[PDB]
Order: sequence, then C-alpha cells, then structure tokens
Amino acid sequence: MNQVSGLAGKESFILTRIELFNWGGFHGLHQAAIHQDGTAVIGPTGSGKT
Amino acid sequence: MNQVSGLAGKESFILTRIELFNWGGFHGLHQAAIHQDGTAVIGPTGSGKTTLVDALMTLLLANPRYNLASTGGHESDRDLISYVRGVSGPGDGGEGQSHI
Amino acid sequence: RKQEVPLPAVGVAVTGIPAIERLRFKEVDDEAEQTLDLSNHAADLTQIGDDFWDAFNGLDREVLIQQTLQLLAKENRPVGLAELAELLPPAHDLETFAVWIGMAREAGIEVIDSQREFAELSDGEGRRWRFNLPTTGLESQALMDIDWE
Amino acid sequence: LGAKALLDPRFRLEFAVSVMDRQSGNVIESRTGSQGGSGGEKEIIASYVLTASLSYALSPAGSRYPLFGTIILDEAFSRSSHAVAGRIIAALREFGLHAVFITPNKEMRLLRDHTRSAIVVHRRGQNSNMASLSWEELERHYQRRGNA
Amino acid sequence: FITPNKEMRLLRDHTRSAIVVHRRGQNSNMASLSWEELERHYQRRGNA
Repeated sequence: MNQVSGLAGKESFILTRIELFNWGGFHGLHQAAIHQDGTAVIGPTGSGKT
Repeated sequence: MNQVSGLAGKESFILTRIELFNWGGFHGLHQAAIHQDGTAVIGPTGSGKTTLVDALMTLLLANPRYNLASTGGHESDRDLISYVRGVSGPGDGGEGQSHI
Repeated sequence: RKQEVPLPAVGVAVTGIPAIERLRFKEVDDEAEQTLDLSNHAADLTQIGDDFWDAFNGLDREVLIQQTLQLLAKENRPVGLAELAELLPPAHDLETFAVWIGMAREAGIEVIDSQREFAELSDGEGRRWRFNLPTTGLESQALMDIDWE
Repeated sequence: LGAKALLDPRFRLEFAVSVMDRQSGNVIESRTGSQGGSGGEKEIIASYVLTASLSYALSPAGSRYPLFGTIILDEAFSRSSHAVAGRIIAALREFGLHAVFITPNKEMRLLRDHTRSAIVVHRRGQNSNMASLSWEELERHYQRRGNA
Repeated sequence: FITPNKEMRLLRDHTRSAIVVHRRGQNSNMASLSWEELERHYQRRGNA
C-alpha cells in the first residue's frame, strides 16, 4: 500500500514534519510527525485541525 | 436517557404508523410503525430517507418545501410529481436519468 | 339580462358539421385487466455497506472514560501512553490513543510529545501490532476533575 | 448557464470520463451509475481524475512523477466509504503523491489501514495543541499462522 | 429522529427503537426494528 511514498522523496518533494509557534490556538511551540507512509490528523469539532 | 416517557400518549396524538404503496423512491406496498416512546430512522446516505420524510409532510401542508432533508431549507430537485411517478432523474445518472 | 340584443353577427364560425365519418366508438374490446398488487415488500435487512456497520460498532468514549479512570485510580500515579497501552490493550487502538491524548490535553497534567515509546497491541480479531507514542502524565485526580461530555 | 457558456471558457465545453482497458483500448465505463440521494459511487473514478489534476499540475512536462510530491485532504474521508478512500490513496500511489488526510476524530479503521501515523490535536479553551503518534505493523508477526 | 450514516451510536445509546430504509437499485425497502434486533441482524451479517 504505502510503498510509493517511501519511493517518493527520491522522486518528488514529499512532506514529513510540521511545526507551529503561537499559530491560532497553538500557544508555544507545537510539532507534528507526518509519516513517510501517509499520515492522519484527527481532532474533534473546533480543535484547531483546520 | 430514554425514560422521559411520562407525559406522552395521554394529552396528545402520537405518530406510530406508516402505510405506503408505489411512493417516491419506494415501490410496492410497505408498512412500518414508530415506537411510541422515541425512534430513529437509519440507512445509507441516499436510502430514500429524505423521500420517506416527504411522504409524511405531503399529508400535512398545502405545499411542502419538497425533499427538504436531502436539500436543506430551499427549493428542491424533487416534487410531488416525481415522487408519484417514481422519477429519479438526477439519481441514476447513467441508466436513463429518468427511470420512471 | 338574458334578453337578446340586435347586434351584428361577425366572425360567424360554422362548426360541428354532422358527418357520419366523425363517429368513433368505445373499444373495450381491449379487455385488459391491469396489475393488482398488495404484496408486503420486506427484504434483506443487512446488505448495506461496511463503514455503516463500522459506525454500528463505533467506539464509545464514555465507557472508555470509565475504564481509563478506574485504571488511573488503581495506578494512583502518572501514566505514560505506552504504559496505558500495556495496562489495558485497546481494540479501537489509535482511537483510544487519540482520545487519551485529547484527555491529557484536557486534563492539564504535563503532556509531552518529543520522544518515541512503543507498545504492541492486538485488535478485535487478535491480529497484533506495534505503536509509537509520546509520554504524558495520566492520573486519577486530573481526569476525574474534568468531565467528559 | 447561458451566461456561463458565453463568458466562461470552461462552460464552453463539457467534460467526460471513460474507463479504458490498457491491453486493447476498449471502453468499459463512460458515465455514473449512482448520483442521487446523499450517497455516491463515482468516487473511485473521480479519485483518479483528481489525481490526474494534481499530478499533472505538479509534474514537469511529460515527467512520470509530479515533481511536487505532497497532497492534502481536509476532512479527507469523513464522507467517503472505506473502500473508496483506500482507492483514493491507491490512485495517489499511482503517481506517488505523499497523501495527507484530516478527519473530525473519525474514519478510524480506514486511516489505520492505509496510513501509518497521525497527529492528535485538542483544544483546551482558547489553546489548541498537538501530539505525534504512529503505528507500526509487526515484523515479528501479526499473529503467527493466523489472520493478517 | 433522522441521522446520516455516522453518529448512530448515540441513537442506540439514547433511543428506544429504530426503523431502517434500504437502497437497492432504484428501489428502497423499509424495516421496523428494535435496537437489539438490529444488533442481531448485524451479527447475522457478520456470521453470514
């Protein structure tokens, strides 16, 4: 399933990481570990996902 | 959660039944009953649910804002004529897009 | 009012010329008897797709709260996420994990995500797995104080 | 729609889709079959159409890959079937687009199956806050000689 | 009550009973159910 994401990067600019600092409600520094094999972002109504 | 049954049944009339035939997205004779103490209706998105809600409202106004459950609060793609004839033009999409 | 008046006849259309050819007739000779139908149209009740039934089995966060609060009262100490994983290996696995993180963020006791701790967990049909988690302080008083509407 | 046709170049010409057989060029599908109610079936074809849009738009001329690799989806699959979303991800595999997905604390088993990490977010009042998580399949064994 | 596919869980948790409607071709059929009858039908689906 996830293989062509591992191949990706070597093929194209794929994304695995994110940081914030006082963006929206994200006070202080917050970070996100996106995986080289796809990732999810899960949160309830009005959590800061959007 | 479910146990506020007290006031119901006595003062007011309470909807527990439906009788149907050749209506809307349904076909042939159908029947059902609501639970006198609370009920829900479930099914796939696009499981004739909106049309079954219409089936009630048609008896309870001059003119309903048709198809309102699937079409929020405005004029809709479906009306009495379509439901009566069973028309489902926009739905099938690739069979005959009228499918009467 | 019904009295006639002397006015000219203009646009005087003749009409209805009584020609016998104009006669056609009822032809019930087409003696059809259309469909009577009253059958009770019940049918298979289960066919509907899978994700519907997945929602039919969706996790309940309140019972999860019961379990986790009992676990943290028993532990009577801060509990990291992997520790929770082995303490009560969930079947709705990353569901309980996301909810646990939401709890820790809702609960106030320190929450950290700068390290990788792991736990192996089996799903509803036993099929086993591994996970990668941060550490955080889950504790009885914290979650108990907070409500879980 | 008349004004849209006259002014809008896009409206000047309708757009269609068809499923071909690679081996002969034969046609198998040319139109939708479920398009009403609140459901949907088109999503498998439309997934590959959207992948075409993004892969081509991100790819240099004639490049097998889109040079930009990542795609995002807010609310991802909170409205799509499990199989439909899996096919979406697979279509993104066809061009290798590193896919990112969002959901309002839903779409559980699907995201487990097709991705390998998530970033959990929660809001305590005015403050939102993140965490990073992942799930790794057992190299030892899912469960020896059992269902996997 | 009416509901999309999701969030039925609370209805189970907070209602006496349920009717269900089918989609089957351009044809739909209904069923009057109790919650545990629905669970048993789902169990029958899982077993068969």
